[PDB]
Amino acid sequence: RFASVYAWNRKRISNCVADYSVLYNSASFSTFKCYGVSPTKLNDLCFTN
Amino acid sequence: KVGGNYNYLYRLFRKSNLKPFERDISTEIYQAGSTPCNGVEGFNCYFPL
Repeated sequence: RFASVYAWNRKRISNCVADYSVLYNSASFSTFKCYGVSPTKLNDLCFTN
Repeated sequence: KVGGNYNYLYRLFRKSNLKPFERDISTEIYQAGSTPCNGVEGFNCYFPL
């Protein structure tokens, strides 16, 4: 079950190593916009939280 | 013009950056995922212009 958009869920992702290529290389997503960040270099960048 | 002067376009995606004074008018779909694009978008690919 996902959230109702009026009550949109939030989860903190932290203290971990990502691989956004697992997401972006998948064909099932119909839309994958990014703002201030590029979906490829997203996998080279790193974040506080 | 009202509704948009779609006479003008730019390349939104490319697999790699241009060399100085290079030009690329190709319409081949840009690839984001595992497979070749086979002439369609969303299937691992998106249109670059």
